Amino acid sequence: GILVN
Amino acid sequence: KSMRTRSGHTLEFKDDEGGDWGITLRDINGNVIHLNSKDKNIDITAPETITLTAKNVCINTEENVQITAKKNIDMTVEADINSSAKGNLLLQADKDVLTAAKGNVGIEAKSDINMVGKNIAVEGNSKITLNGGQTQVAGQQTTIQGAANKIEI
Amino acid sequence: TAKNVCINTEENVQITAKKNIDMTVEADINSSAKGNLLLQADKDVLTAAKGNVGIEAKSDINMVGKNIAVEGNSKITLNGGQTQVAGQQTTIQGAANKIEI
Amino acid sequence: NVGIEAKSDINMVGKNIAVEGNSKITLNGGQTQVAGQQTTIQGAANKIEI
Amino acid sequence: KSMRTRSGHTLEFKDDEGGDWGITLRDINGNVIHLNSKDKNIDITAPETITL
Amino acid sequence: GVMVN
Amino acid sequence: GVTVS
Repeated sequence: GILVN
Repeated sequence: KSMRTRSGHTLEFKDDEGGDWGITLRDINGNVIHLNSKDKNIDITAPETITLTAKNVCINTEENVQITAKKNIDMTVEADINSSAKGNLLLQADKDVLTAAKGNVGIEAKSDINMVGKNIAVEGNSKITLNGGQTQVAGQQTTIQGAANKIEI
Repeated sequence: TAKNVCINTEENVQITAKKNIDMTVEADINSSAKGNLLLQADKDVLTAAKGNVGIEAKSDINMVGKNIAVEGNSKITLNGGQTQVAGQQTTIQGAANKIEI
Repeated sequence: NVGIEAKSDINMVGKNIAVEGNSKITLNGGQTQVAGQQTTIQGAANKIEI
Repeated sequence: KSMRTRSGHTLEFKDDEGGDWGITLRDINGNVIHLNSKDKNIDITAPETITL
Repeated sequence: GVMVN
Repeated sequence: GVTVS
């Protein structure tokens, strides 16, 4: 759900 | 009953109470001051300019005050400008509404504050602070940036 | 009624009414002062423009209030430096996912 | 209430911008961006940084 | 052509078409109402206050 | 990078 | 103290 960095 | 000179200057009294009842002071070029008794009005007309120069100017009215122009309205002051109302205060324009201050800008409003627009841009230079009770941000694609890396939601 | 109207004074100008004050213009309205500029109302303050609304200040900007809400349609941008976000409950929600921090 | 409504854009430029909501602050609209150099989000005791 | 009073109250007409031309209503302290026929102006002046 | 609490 | 829901 997240793609941090 | 009248008094006239050879240039055309006039001071006239009209006694007909069934119409045209009042006092007139005028000249042929088009400057008029008319006191109307049938309607209880005062009219001042100048073809070019009307100037009111004094130390203080006071306008007192028990109803509306209307100012209308076909061009700009200017208000220049060497001190504060104050505007107070017991109802709403509308600032409406058809092109733009710009507010520039050489110091601070303070928007303090009890109860609610609302801002609606197509695009919102907030541009800081030193710090951007968002302090509140509960903070919530929405959006279909929210990105947190800064320095090297970033967080994508 | 004239072509131009000028009011020059060495001291204050006071306009008082028991009803509305209306200012209708075809070109522009300008208000310039060397000191403060206070816009006060005890019921409501409303602004509506068919264009961009600009706020400029060569100092800090403060917006004190309650239930501050911001609405957009295309983009919301927060640019600057040393950005900070505070609050007891801080939820960041996206499309079919969210984080509560 | 105070209403700032525009139909093209809204642009704010200042040295420091501070928002203090006594109860609630909400941000809505697609394509939200938060940027800068240091970004912090806090809470009871949580403190994350970028 | 004028009408004057022992304290200085004046109502005056000037017929000099090239030059000073108009109507004035004034007293000696500084209150003037002047209808300028040459320039098509109306000027109202008071040392202290004007009230509408 | 991302310094968590 | 962080969710990913």
